[PDB]
Amino acid sequence: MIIPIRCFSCGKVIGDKWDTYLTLLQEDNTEGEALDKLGLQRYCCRRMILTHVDLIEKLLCYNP
Amino acid sequence: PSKVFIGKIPIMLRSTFCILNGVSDSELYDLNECPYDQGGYFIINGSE
Repeated sequence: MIIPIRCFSCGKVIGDKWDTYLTLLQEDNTEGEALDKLGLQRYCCRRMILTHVDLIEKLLCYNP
Repeated sequence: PSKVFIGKIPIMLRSTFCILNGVSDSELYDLNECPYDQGGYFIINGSE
């Protein structure tokens, strides 16, 4: 459910860096490589936005 | 004839004669279901 915020290995904040991420791999014709434009030189955490599942859009639609 | 009732038969979720079958994803949620369920099971006495 939603980006982890703070990568698992370092501290590099990733809560901020997704509302902007998704607006490239599906909205700018840049590669998975494009995240490099977000200051992701380390492995590391950058496999954080990448290996992530958006499990809330598909959970939020159960309205009580 | 007579159309009389003869006991009850437990249905298997997501079948040709189930309550869902041809229901679109967007409408499975409304019912508190999960578009990933693939049926296969019975819910007799409340448990799969």
